[PDB]
Amino acid sequence: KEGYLVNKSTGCKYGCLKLGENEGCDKECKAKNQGGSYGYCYAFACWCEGLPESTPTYPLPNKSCS
Repeated sequence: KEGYLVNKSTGCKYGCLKLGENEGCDKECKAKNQGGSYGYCYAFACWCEGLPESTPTYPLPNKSCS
């Protein structure tokens, strides 16, 4: 699946300024604790594709940031 990376402690998305291709989001999305295949910045927040079912995406069911 895909979606926004969410910080497990705050429940907030990871921000990014450079839109489109973003090595910053790609790196975070690829981290072994996330397990994604590719990442990029979308609407000023890191989007991750190829995430395993086990990896949560924004929003956290019990940790609000909105």
